[PDB]
Amino acid sequence: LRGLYPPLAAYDSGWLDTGDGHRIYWELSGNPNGKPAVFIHGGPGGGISPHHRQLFDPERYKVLLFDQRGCGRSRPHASLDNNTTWHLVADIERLREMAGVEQWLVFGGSWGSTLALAYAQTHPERVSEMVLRGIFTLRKQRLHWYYQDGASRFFPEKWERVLSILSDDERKDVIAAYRQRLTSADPQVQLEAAKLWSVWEGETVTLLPSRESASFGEDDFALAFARIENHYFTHLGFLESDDQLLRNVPLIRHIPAVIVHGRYDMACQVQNAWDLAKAWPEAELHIVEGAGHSYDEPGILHQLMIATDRFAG
Ligand SMILES: CC(C)(C)c1nnc(C(=O)[C@@H]2CCCN2)o1
Repeated sequence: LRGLYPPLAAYDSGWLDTGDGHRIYWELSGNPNGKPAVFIHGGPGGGISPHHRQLFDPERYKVLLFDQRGCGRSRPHASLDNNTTWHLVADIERLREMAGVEQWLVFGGSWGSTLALAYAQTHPERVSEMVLRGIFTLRKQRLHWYYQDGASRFFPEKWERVLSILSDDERKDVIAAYRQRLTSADPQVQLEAAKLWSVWEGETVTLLPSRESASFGEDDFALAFARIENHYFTHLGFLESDDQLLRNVPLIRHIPAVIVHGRYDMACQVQNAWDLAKAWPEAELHIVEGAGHSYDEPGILHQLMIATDRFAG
């Protein structure tokens, strides 16, 4: 099984002012003359990791990685002002012009696959190839599955913790209930709910229990993670219709793509990947047996490495 390339530092980085109150952190890794690619992290509000650099051949790729508005090293931290899907799409174009890229490979998993699709369908001309993982298209059925009733049935003991702070009425609409707390004037109220929300996800993204999950409970990370995620879900991803990302697939069918999805992905059902593949025959679908959601699930990582390697010749 293929693994990550060796660790390496970015060769350049900085903050880009968007003009509307945001300074987004970005970095360039790999070969300044290599094949251009952009990495889109998940969440939303998840942030990039130095390990995301090791997903592309150091000798053949010129990788641009960045923290989306309000998370990671992008300022202001945990900000929900001017933080929507369409602003992020604009941010990607801004970063592309900065790095002087005319066209690049879009690598995105989870919410990153959601933004990757939104971006690609808005600027088809700027996308050379796509590598998608753990497909998430933001349909009501998807949000209901992970945050109302669905995954809850596979992790009943964990789901009870999420509901522990809600009254009987609030439990009717968990997303809405958490929205109130996450937007409370009381920082303590925000943090208590941010932690519960983030740990739920942290403990359900891998087939087997991981020690990595504990980091989802870290105060600063959790605060921005939960606030931003809940904000996007409260607004239905700022899409004009439930299946926007699926009905606009015709706009990108000519683009070479690889879809990798874990069979037992509990955050995003494999049905999403199947639905996408059905509308996108050209794409190559890889359903990884025995794997969960996370990009570093052995079998999922293996397919990701092979995909980027092949697209780089
Ligand atoms: C693996 C990665 C860090 C990209 C990740 N983990 N979870 C996500 C998400 O985008 C999930 C999907 C529903 C809500 N948050 O993305």
